[PDB]
Order: sequence, then structure tokens, then C-alpha cells
Amino acid sequence: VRPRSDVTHKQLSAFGEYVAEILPKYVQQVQVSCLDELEICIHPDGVIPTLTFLRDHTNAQFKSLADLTAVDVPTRQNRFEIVYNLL
Amino acid sequence: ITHTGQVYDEKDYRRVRFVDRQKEVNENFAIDLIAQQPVNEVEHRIIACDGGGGALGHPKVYINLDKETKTGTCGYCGLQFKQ
Amino acid sequence: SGVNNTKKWKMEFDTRERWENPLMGWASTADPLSNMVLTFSAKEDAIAFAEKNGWSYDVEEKKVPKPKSKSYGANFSW
Amino acid sequence: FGSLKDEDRIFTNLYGRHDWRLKGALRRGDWYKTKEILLKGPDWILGEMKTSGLRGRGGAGFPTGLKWSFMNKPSDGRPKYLVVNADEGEPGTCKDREIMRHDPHKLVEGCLVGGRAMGARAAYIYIRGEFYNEASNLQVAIREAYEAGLIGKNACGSDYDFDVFVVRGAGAYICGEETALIESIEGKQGKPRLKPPFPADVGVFGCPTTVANVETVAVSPTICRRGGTWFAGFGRERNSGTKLFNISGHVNHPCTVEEEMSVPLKELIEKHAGGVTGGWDNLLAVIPGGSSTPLIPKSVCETVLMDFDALVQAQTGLGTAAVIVMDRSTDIVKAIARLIEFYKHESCGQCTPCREGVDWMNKVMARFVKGDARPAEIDSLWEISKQIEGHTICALGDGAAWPVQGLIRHFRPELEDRMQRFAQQH
Amino acid sequence: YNTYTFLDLNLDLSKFRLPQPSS
Amino acid sequence: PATPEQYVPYSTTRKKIHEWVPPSTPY
Amino acid sequence: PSGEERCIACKLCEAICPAQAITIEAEPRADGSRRTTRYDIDMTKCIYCGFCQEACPVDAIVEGPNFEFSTETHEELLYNKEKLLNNGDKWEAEIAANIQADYLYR
Amino acid sequence: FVHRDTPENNPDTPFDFTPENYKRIEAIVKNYPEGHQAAAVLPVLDLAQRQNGWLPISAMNKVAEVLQVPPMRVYEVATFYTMYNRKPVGKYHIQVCTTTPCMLRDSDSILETLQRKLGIKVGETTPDKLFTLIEVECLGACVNAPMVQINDNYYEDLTPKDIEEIIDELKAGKVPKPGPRSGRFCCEPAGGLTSLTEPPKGPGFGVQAG
Amino acid sequence: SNLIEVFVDGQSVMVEPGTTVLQACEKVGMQIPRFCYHERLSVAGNCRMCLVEIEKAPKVVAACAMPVMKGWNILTNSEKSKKAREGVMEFLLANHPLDCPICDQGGECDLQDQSMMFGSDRSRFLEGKRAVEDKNIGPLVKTIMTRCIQCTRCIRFASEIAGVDDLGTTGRGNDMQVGTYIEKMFMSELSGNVIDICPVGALTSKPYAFTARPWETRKTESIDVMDAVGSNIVVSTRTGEVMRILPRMHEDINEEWISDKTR
Ligand SMILES: Cc1cc2nc3c(=O)[nH]c(=O)nc-3n(C[C@H](O)[C@H](O)[C@H](O)COP(=O)(O)O)c2cc1C
Ligand code: SF4
Ligand code: SF4
Ligand code: SF4
Ligand code: SF4
Ligand code: FES
Ligand code: FES
Ligand SMILES: [Zn+2]
Repeated sequence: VRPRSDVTHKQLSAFGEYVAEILPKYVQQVQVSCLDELEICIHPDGVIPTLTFLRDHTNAQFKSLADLTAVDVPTRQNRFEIVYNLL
Repeated sequence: ITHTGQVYDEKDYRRVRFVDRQKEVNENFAIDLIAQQPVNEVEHRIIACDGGGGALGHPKVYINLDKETKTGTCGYCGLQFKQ
Repeated sequence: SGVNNTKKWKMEFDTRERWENPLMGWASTADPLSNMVLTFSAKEDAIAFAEKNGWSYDVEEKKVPKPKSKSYGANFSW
Repeated sequence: FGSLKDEDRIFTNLYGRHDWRLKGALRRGDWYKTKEILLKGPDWILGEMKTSGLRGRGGAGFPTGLKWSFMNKPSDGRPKYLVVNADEGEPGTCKDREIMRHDPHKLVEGCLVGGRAMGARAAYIYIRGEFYNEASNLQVAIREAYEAGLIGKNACGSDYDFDVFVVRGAGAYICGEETALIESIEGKQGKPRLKPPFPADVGVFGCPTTVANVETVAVSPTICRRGGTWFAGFGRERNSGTKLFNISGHVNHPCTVEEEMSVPLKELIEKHAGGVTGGWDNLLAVIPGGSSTPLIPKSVCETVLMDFDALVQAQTGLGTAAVIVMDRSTDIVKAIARLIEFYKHESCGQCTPCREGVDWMNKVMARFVKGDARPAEIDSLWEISKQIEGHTICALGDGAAWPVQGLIRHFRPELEDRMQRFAQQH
Repeated sequence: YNTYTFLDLNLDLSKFRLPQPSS
Repeated sequence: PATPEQYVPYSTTRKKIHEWVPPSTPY
Repeated sequence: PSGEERCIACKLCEAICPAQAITIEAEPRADGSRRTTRYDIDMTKCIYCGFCQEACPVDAIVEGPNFEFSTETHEELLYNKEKLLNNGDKWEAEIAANIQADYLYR
Repeated sequence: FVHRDTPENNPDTPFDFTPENYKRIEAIVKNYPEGHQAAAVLPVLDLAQRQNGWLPISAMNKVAEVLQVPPMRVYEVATFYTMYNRKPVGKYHIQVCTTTPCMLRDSDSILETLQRKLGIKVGETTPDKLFTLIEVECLGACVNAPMVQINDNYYEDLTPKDIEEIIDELKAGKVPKPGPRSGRFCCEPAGGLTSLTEPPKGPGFGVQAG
Repeated sequence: SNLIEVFVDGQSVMVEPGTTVLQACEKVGMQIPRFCYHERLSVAGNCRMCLVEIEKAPKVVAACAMPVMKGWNILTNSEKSKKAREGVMEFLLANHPLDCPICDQGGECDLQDQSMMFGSDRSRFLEGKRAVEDKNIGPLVKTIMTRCIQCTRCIRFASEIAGVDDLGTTGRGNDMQVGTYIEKMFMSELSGNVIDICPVGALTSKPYAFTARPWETRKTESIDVMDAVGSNIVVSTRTGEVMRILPRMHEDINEEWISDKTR
């Protein structure tokens, strides 16, 4: 059974609302998965704005880019789903 | 000829392979070695067959030696059991 | 009787030559697009991909079992 | 409470001592108000049983009146039917054997009294094949009755028509089930059906049908002819009326007495029948309703009287009210073990739970008697037991689980010792 | 009693039984 | 407690097909 | 021991072989029994991962302690059922000791 | 449950209801609704058993014919019920009740005595084909827990010596007083009736205007 | 509008009166694990592997035979209906012979899956298994019936689709054996369907005995040319030779069945 701490789900969920409030124009959906990780889904135009806010904001410094990858779901109209993981 | 045929027809060009060479063929056919084995007589209607081992043999299946007409044969060892 | 493998639309390609390797007797092939089975979620999204890539399609409508009424007692009538 | 008066004992010919035949029956005056009763109306007859509040005299307990009320609904062009199950495969049910061997007419007029209550065209009586003797006695009795014109078209000088038939059982306990008997009559294998199609709506030969324990059919005419309320007074609350009690095993004088219901369990062996062989303290346990019901240990024996409400409080069932008693010289574990052997040799095998589950408990129970099995296995049989209890198509799987549950519930220390005994001698 | 007596009683109560419906 | 014996592969398969053998004498 | 091949052509060992190396086309062997007519490893695709010795429910296919079997040619590595069965008719004195030595841990 | 055709027990044997039997056959049918001759299987199969105890595959097929049913139907009915015997039972088929009620009354105690008297294992016919012993289950006469059923005789409260008297009477002579032995009759509290000795109240009594 | 409303874990679907509880789950999209229930075969209730729990109800009901009533919410993934499957699967497996690497319905088993998804991680049956005696039902069906879960699909098909009532159950108790009391071959067209309809691999196809294993078989959907009904069929090909032809469902032409000739 998982030892998932609930503190994290909440803390991060709260950041997800923070990011969604700070950037309403580009973020289409924010969700904390049950693996306790966060995912902010942004319109493609928000790629440089959203990542700059995270790289340079005192309450959310996300200095390193862990990876950039693109899942290809052929069904979706916009097949590629570029995903940027930041630390 | 292997226990499963395979013998090349004289005309088969697939015979060059063995020239200056030979053919890997196992002389110990299991069709016969298993026939060179005593039908395992038993008292009970049904019998087990762990493959002569626990965890070192084959999955354990119970065979119904219920009809002398037929010696049950565990599908794994090919061992005939004589009621 | 599991119906979980009959729910998503697949786009498989034509079946070309599957022949025998002379040396070991294995099945060999020259169709690069042989093991290809793209999986979509609707007729609309599969026709789109095929048209997108320039392949010819042969859509086949879905065949869901119709509802067949079943009752336990019925087999007790006379 | 107890000490049912002979003047209140319905089956007066019990123990024979009278002419089970018609002339004995006439002195019994069993056919006294039959014409009137039928004349009164079907609605009058069901009013009588509703007032009686009689419960099912077979192993299952349900209001008798409501069950009969169900097929009192208007005919849909299929002849309604009556099925009387004289099969009593359950151990200790020699209860019914009495009413066929003796006072067979009691059941014959029970059939027509009951018949007009459900408007049945005809009644089929399924006696156990073993009771060839009993089967011979009843049709002699049935033959007498028609000769008289008591049964047949215009039965008892009345508009109503009834025909009564006897069907041969073939040594199956499951043929005793509400639905499976129907299938046996229908001539297919004796395998119960599911309850969604309730017997009333779908039936013997696909027509509406109803099934009653022979005791249930037999008391109807007397409950209506006599005062049903009269009977009601005897019972306790929902429980009501006298039900025959059979006491067998480890008692000085084993006998079937129709003494009143709601009897203290300590009282019926002590006062009637025979006091527990060896003394009332030589009672390892009591099986109140027969093999299907869980046995209750002495500690609770004297405490609860015999009635279905009191027993369900006690976690046991009145059932057929067959009292099987065990002294301290018995092997509680081997006793129940043969009842599981009783059920592996008998369940139909139609349903997965019962088929493998009952065989699985039989194998574990045999090991338990030897003591070969370890102590941890004992609760695992607990868990196997409830898997069978709620999942079975019929009640027999219900019935197989209860004795196992009783042995673990009250005699868990003894089984552990048998566990211990074998481990010590290695 | 004898093996055939139960059924012979049935043989006898045939007439006693009125007609049976037909599906 | 150069060699001629070289493994050479097969197709140990029993040939999995059968061609019509034409009729032996003409018509 | 009797002499009966242990392989009952399950196909539980190419369905896991990640290098996709094994082809075990089978038949009823005319005793009514169930055995291979075909078995194969291409030892130039295998990865010595032992996912075939731990999946085999009968202990037929093993992965022996040889590591001196280099070859001057490509064909001597595409093992057939008879270069694996007489191979197993060679090391069985040396395999079984190691199976019996590790069976508990497995 | 498989009928491997044997010269004795096979379709070859000819089975046919005696002119008298066929009569009985019809009687049964009419009991059931018309066009429901199918139900006649159990009762009829029983008369094939009445005719002959063996009831071979031939006899079952015959039953199917008479009732117009599919043979498999009849085969299923015969296999399910213990009452039917698909093998030749002995002349006197002794069945000993060994459910817990009887056991506690030493029903098994009877068994040992009968095995010795018949001098044979439990479950097979005597060489004489005289008797066949089987460990049958509850017979519904628990009150007299010691109990054995001999071709309907259904004896009760049997003790080793009791069975002794009974088995000897079967071996030489017939009809050995079938029924209980102690004189407890059927379900009599052995000590005394304790009930119903006040003579029956007669008709009309208690009517209470229903 | 005689639709009656019933809740599938809340989806609140509306269904015709007389639809079974199993059928109600299907329209929401849930699948009741089932054995002995086939859509075009009569409901029998033999396995009871489909026990579900309608709401605020005392006991589990058989989704194959219970007519759904008004406003009963089915709870298909409750803590109870899983103990009603974790405990049935305990039983089917208990008397089962472990020869899954013999059973050519290896990956085509509706009994390993349901065990592998809804059943139990371990076994508690420390006792002795049973064995039945292999008989010959023909040259097309190999009945290794020690595999049989007494689900009576075979008996029904043999009696309701093919009108050949040769098959039947014999014996009671755990001894029930589903077969032909006397050894009479099951000779009829429509015969091979029994293979496809027995979820267990007790009786399977004798020609396709051990030539393949289903994960490998590449499946191409084509048409029957042997007869003019033009039955739909799926040709299962491995490495380029056809290994088996089994039916694929066409409501109008062959609804899940194909002839003995075209298989
Ligand atoms: C396995 C089994 C055996 C049964 N045997 C009998 C029986 O021998 N006699 C009987 O009256 N009821 C028997 N029953 C109960 C019947 O199913 C049914 O509930 C009862 O006969 C109805 O009678 P009542 O409503 O008059 O009590 C049995 C039930 C089961 C599950
Ligand atoms: S080797 Fe082991 S696994 Fe591979 S097939 Fe033969 S038996 Fe099945
Ligand atoms: S070891 Fe070689 S063969 Fe065995 S599985 Fe890994 S790769 Fe496939
Ligand atoms: S059926 Fe064949 S495959 Fe499915 S479980 Fe039983 S054995 Fe394994
Ligand atoms: S054979 Fe297949 S179908 Fe017939 S019962 Fe056994 S399992 Fe169910
Ligand atoms: S147990 Fe033998 S009489 Fe019921
Ligand atoms: S599937 Fe519901 S009864 Fe077997
Ligand atoms: Zn073996």
C-alpha cells in the first residue's frame, strides 16, 4: 500500500490554484494526480509565459528543466503532447 | 532424420549446408525412452504426478486411473499409470 | 466472452507477403508497415489520420450486439 | 407454553391406536365441517389461517397464510395446482412419516380444504420413495375418500372440484426443496430453480403452483373447522400453534410428541419424551431443527424455549423441530462431519458454491476429526462456510454452512485439542 | 405388501380421477 | 565431482504444404 | 530422467522473451502426447536474461553455465531443438546440481 | 457415471413392459396432465426397476421410447436418484442408515454385525446374490435410530441380535415380521405414550364456529 | 414508455421491464464477471460467479436471472460483491486441474482472467483434487473434461441451437459429469461451436490441438465461402499459414456460430 503523504496533495493542489489564478490566460486545466504530482496544462501560446513565471517567481522557483518529451496520441487532433517536467 | 522428420529430400539444395559438415541430430528419441518405462501401478482411483519432484518437477496434476482400459498419462511426463 | 477488446477503433494495413527464411524456416517479410495497428477512439478520428497521411481507407461500421431479451422463467413454460 | 392438552392435540391418531382408515377417521370426525368450510368461501379459509398466524411447518418459516394468499390472484387460463411434499430427507423428520402412516385422511381433507383456499385444480403428494409402506397407506386412504365422494369433482357435495395424486420420490433430500420437487414432478432431474420466477407464478407444468409441508396442509382443516384463534392462543407472538417435535439420540425414550410450541428445551426431554440419556448434564449439545439448523450447546439449551423467534435470537432455526441430542461421550467433530458427508452425497451440484464448497468442507472436516489439520485451518473453514451460505442457488448450501458454523462457534477449543493431540504424537 | 401394489392402487384410482387439462 | 562437426541449422517443420502431383499418364 | 523431453510447447517462453528469439511450432507427437516439432533460439538475439528459465513451469528450458561457445560462423548460433536437447543431454550432471542448489531461493 | 457396454448390461438385452406392466404404465401417465407424458419418467423408470433390479441401458432406452422422451433425459433421471440401480443389486438389498442421528444410536454398531453375518464387505452383493449391503443415508425413521431397509421392509430399533433374528429369517423362509423390533412401534415414547391416552374428542368437538 | 429506472452505481440508466441485472450493467458499460451465461443461450444460474448486491438489500442476487426492479441501485464494485467473487473463484479453481500449459485455451480462458482480475491472489485448498475420465465425443472435439466447471453451456447449446440432445449431466454432488452417458459421438453440424462456447478448455478442437497459442495468432476478419449463408469468420494466421477459423459475430448472417465444414 502506498505511503502517500496527504500534506503534499494539498500543498501542491493549492499551488495549482495559485498558478491558475496568476496566469488565467494560458492555463486550460490544472490537476494534482493521485501520484501526488502536479500538472498544469497550458495553451501552446503559453509555453514561454508559463515557464518564465515558474523559473522566476519568488513563491515558485522552478530553476531546472528535468526533461521535455512529446507523447503522440494519434487520435487527438493535436497529436503531440509536449510535456515539460521542472524541479 | 530427426525424431520429427526433417530429413532433406535428395534433390533438396538445402543439403549443401552439411557438405564438409554434418547434421546435429539427437539420437535419444523421447517417443521411445518414455515407452522404455514401467507403467506405474497404483492402488488409488486417482493419483498425482508432480513429475517426480516438488518444485523441481512439473506442475502437479491428478490423473484418473479409473479404467484399466486406459493407463492415465500425465500430459506432462507421458507416464502411463496402471490402475 | 470479454468485450473489452471490441471498444476502440483500429486502423490496420493490408497483408503482404509473409515467406520462409531458407536457412532456419522462420517467417520473413518485406512489408515495413506490417505490424502496424494504430488505435483511435472514433470513426471520425481514424478517417482523419488516414486522410492526413495519404493512405486509402475501408471503414467498416461497428457491430454492437442488439439487445436480446433474456428471462429465467421462460424455459419453464410448457 | 407447554403441556399441550390432548384436547388440543391435533393429530389424535398419532401412535396409531385408532383406525388410520376412514371409519377410524369418522370416529375422529376429521370430515365434519368440510362442506361448510368450502361453502363459506376461499376468502373465509385464508382469513382463518391469517388469524391463526401459522408459520411454515417445514424447515423454512414463513406466514402460511401469506404464501397461500399469493396464488389466490385470478387465474390467467392456466390451471392452479397444489403440491404436498411428503419427502422429509432431513435427519430427525420422522415428524411427517407419522401423518402418512397414520391419520392419512387428516392430510386428504387438508388437501381439499387447502385446495379451495388456493383454488387448486388438483394436488400431487410427493412421498419419499423410501416410504413405500407409507405410500401404500395413503392411496388406500385416498381411494376410500373418493369412493365416499369426499374428493373428486363436486367433492364433499360442493360446486368445487379437486383430484389428489401421490408421486414417487427417488431417495433425494434436495427433492424436498420448494422448487426442486416441482422439477421432479415435471420429470426432469431434481435441480432447484432460481427464485426470480416464484413457484406461484411459474409452476409444475408451467402453471401456478404452491408447496406446503404435509403438516402445514394437515392442520388447515382442523384450524378452520376448529377455531383458528383457538390455535393462535397456543403460539407465542408470531410463533403460534402446536408443531410436532421429534427427539432422537441420547434421550431415554426417543419419540415424536405433538406437544405445544414455545416449550422450554430443558422441559421437553425432561417432561415428555425421555430425559437426556445419562442426565441433563450429559448434554454436549442440542440440534433443535434437524441437521440443517446449527446445534446449540447445553449452556443455552435450558435457556431458550422451542419457537422460531426464540431460536433465531439464539442463532439457530426451529426448522423441522427435530431435536437431535448429544451426550458427552460423543465426538462433536465426527457427528457434524457425517452431516457434511450427508450433504456431499446429496447436493445436486447445479451451483458452484455448494458443489465444491460442501466437498471442500467435507475434506477439511474429515482431517479435523483425525486432528491432522493445523489450528489455523479452523477459521478458514469459517470463511469457506459463509462463502457457501449467501452464494447458493437454493437453501441446502445455506444448510450445510450452519452446522460447520455451530461447531466453530461453541466447540472451537475441542477442535483445537484434536489439532493438538495429533501434533504431539507426531 | 408387494412391488406392484402401489402402482396397482394407482391403476385403480384412475377412474376416480376426473379428466386432466391439455396444453 | 576446418572441423566437420559444425552445427548447421534446419527448418524442423514437416514442410506445412502439399502440391498437387500431376497425373502420371496422359489422357 | 525417464528420457521424455520436458518441453510441452506452452509458448510461455517466447511470449516473454524480449529479444523475440524463440519459435516453438508444435504438434501432437503421434503418441497422443504434446511436444515440440520446432524449437529455436537465435543466440545472436538472446540477451541471457533468464526470463525463459523462470517462466517455464516444468524446468525444461534452462540457461546453462557455459560461456565458452564462441563460433567462427553465424549459423552455429541459431540453435535448433537438437543443439539444445543434446546440449541438455550434456550438462545435465552440471545443471541439476545448480538447480538443486538454487531451487529454494527461487 | 459411464455405461461401457458389457454383454450382460447392454443394449443387447431386450426389455419390454409385461402386458400387465404396460397397463400400469398408462395408469401413471394419466395422473399427469395430457401431453405431459414426460413426467412419467420417474414413476415409469421405477416400474422398470420393479420389473428388474438391474435396469440395464436397454431398459432405460425402452422407457424413453414408451414416454417418447429423449434417452439422455431418462439417463439423467436414473443417474441422479439413488433409488434406481443401474447395476444388478442382490435379491435382498439391505440398506443401513448411517446419518448422525442413527450413528449416535450405534447405527454403525449394527453395520459391523451385518457385515459378519452376511460375511461380506459393505457395498456389494453376497456371493449367493442373496443379500446386498449398502451404507445408505437418512431414511426418515430417525426415532428408531438403529435401522435397516430391506427391500421396503424398513426394519427399526435393530440390535445386533435383532438383525441376527431378521437376517436368519430372510436366509431361511420369508417375510421376517418387517417393522420395529423393541415393540416401541412407530415413535412411541418408549416409557409411555404420555399423550393422547384421553380418547379422541370425536367430531364436532371444538368447531367453535370456525 | 414502459422504461423502468434503475441505478448502476448511480448512472441511473432507464431500462425495459424484464432486463436482467447483468443486462442493466451492460448498458452503463460495466461487465459482471460471468460463466454459464451466454447471450443467445438460456439463463441457468449454475456458476453464480455473477453475484452482485442491489442496494439496501439483504443478500447478493444473480445478475443473470434477477429481473431488475424499480429503483434498485446495483453496486457492482462493492466490498461485498467482491467477496462474492473472491470466494466463488476460490471454489471453481479448487477442483480445477492445473494444466494451463496443456490447456490450449491458455490465453483464451474466461476463467484465468476473471481469476486474474476479480479472483484471489492465493489458494487455501490444501486438499485432494478430483479427476474425471476422458471420453471420445468425436474427431473434432477433444474433451479433456476434468477441466469442466459444470457451467451447462454445452448442454444448452446442444439442445437449443443444435437440436441434438445427446449431451447431458449425469450424477449429483461433486460427481456431476457433463457428457454423454453412453459413448455416442456428438455428430451434428454446428458441433464445433461447443469449443468456442465452453469458456474452460475442457473440450477443445482436436485438429487445432497444440499447433499454436492465442497471443501469437494474427487475426484477419474475412468471409465464409464453403456455404452460401456467407457467415462472417476470423481467420487466425501465425507466421503465414492459417491455424484456425473461428466465428466473428454478424447479427443478420451467422450470429457467433459457424458450420463444422467451414472451421
Ligand atoms: C435441500 C432442501 C431439502 C428440503 N427438504 C424438505 C422436506 O423434506 N420437506 C419439507 O417439507 N420441506 C423441505 N425443504 C423446504 C422446502 O424448500 C420448502 O420451503 C418447504 O417444503 C415449504 O413447506 P412449508 O411452507 O409448508 O413449511 C427443503 C429445502 C431444502 C433447501
Ligand atoms: S520450454 Fe518450458 S516454457 Fe518454453 S515451451 Fe517448453 S515448456 Fe513451455
Ligand atoms: S534468455 Fe535469451 S531466450 Fe531466454 S528469454 Fe531472455 S532472451 Fe529470450
Ligand atoms: S481452463 Fe485451461 S487454461 Fe483456463 S485455467 Fe483451467 S487450465 Fe488453465
Ligand atoms: S464442457 Fe465446457 S461448457 Fe459444457 S459444461 Fe463443462 S465447461 Fe461448461
Ligand atoms: S438418520 Fe437413519 S433414520 Fe434419519
Ligand atoms: S453468470 Fe450469473 S449465474 Fe453464472
Ligand atoms: Zn507427470
